[PDB]
Amino acid sequence: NPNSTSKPHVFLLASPGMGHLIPFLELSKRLVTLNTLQVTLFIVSNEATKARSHLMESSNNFHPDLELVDLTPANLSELLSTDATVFKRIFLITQAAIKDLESRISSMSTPPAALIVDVFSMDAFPVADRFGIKKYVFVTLNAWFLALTTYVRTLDREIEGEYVDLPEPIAIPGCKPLRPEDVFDPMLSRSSDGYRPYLGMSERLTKADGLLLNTWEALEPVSLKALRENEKLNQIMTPPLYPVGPVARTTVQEVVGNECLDWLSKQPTESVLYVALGSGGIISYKQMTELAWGLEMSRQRFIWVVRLPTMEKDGACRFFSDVNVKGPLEYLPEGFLDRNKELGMVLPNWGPQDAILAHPSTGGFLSHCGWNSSLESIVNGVPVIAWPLYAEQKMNATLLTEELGVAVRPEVLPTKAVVSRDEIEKMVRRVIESKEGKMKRNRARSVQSDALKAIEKGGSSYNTLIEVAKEFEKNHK
Ligand SMILES: O=c1ccn([C@@H]2O[C@H](COP(=O)(O)OP(=O)(O)O)[C@@H](O)[C@H]2O)c(=O)[nH]1
Repeated sequence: NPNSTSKPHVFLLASPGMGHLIPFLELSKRLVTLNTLQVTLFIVSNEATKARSHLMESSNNFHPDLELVDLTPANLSELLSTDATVFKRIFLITQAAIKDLESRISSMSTPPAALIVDVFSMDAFPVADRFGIKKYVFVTLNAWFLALTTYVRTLDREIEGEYVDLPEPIAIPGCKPLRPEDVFDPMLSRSSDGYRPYLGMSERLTKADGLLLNTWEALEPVSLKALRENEKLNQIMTPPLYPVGPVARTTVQEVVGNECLDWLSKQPTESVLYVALGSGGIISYKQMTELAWGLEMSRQRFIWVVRLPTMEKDGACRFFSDVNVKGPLEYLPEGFLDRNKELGMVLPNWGPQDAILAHPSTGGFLSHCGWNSSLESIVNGVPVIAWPLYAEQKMNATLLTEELGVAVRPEVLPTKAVVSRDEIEKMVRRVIESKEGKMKRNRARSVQSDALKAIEKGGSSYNTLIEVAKEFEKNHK
């Protein structure tokens, strides 16, 4: 109908990584379901995978007014080959897409009403500025991370020497102090190639017209209050703050024909441990051997997502790929798959995590505590074995364990020492079979209740998302 009113158009931009794409897909669907917004999500990826194709295909059929556009640049072998951390390469790949984004915006009769980018994608800000587009960052991390990020440029001036050498916890104004061993990966060495980019991220976030945050009032009342009211922090991070979390898959729709899920439905309630170290997590061959034996020795049911072990060229994580279909199985102990066929299912590379964590037969989650995975454990009330590896996962693991009370963790960080099969067996038993595990599942359940309330009608995050969506609507005004 050419005489019908057109909805205002919101653009989103997600950088490489399942942990950026998945929450951006969920936010995009939440926005479009308000029935007042045209939504286009531009996706930048590191490579083609079956997992990404299925995610994209599902989403591009969700709603008429929701569109997905693949902006992955066509000549990535050079950028992926850069001798740099995955963290830094995410920036480099995203930068290689900005010109194409600007091309898309220029061809439009009317510019988008808003642009929402992730923390790796703020090189799109000049594009927004040229077209008069309000720019928002969807910070897909938690408030504690946002506080640290707000204040890290001050920390850079005030602390001499390495953060990891400091004697006591790092004060963050108004907030829980940060243990030196828990600092965000780029802070682990001030000579790392991600440390300066992180300082730049800190500065550029202050230039946003608004910040959407994947947390909720009931989860992080102290950190949100510090961000909002502590002069040391609200003097720096001036943009308006919108907690809209949990932005996470909270409806899983029935799957026909999935071998994993069909098997899971045959297991007893709360009996299966899901084991998956995100999309990017990798472990050494030696650690993989201990984990395999730990799971076998526990005699608990499990679903274990495995990848190729760490190689010489690997850093702290690995760009997600699914072309090594069978290779990861080659690094299990001889006969493992057949020896554990009654209780254990091993999946190379990718599993249906949303459906598994929502399944009533799942009893626990051995997680690397990436923030999306953490949220998926919370929205489903699943207790956690915390196994942080990279990014801000050590902070997340501490949040889950010390503040929420929903997690068990090894004595020593897995990045500092191999976790033995004996400790693993003990952790798995504690979470799945023991009375302590029932207590942490009940705690998780309690946390879940307030998380779901936040995004249901009338919840704090639901209303905050409405408020944000009205700013986009007024931008059109
Ligand atoms: O086998 C897997 C591994 C990961 N995921 C999903 O990929 C995302 C990983 O994001 P996260 O923030 O936990 O960590 P990342 O791997 O990006 O560091 C989550 O939404 C996972 O549910 C999945 O579906 N299947």
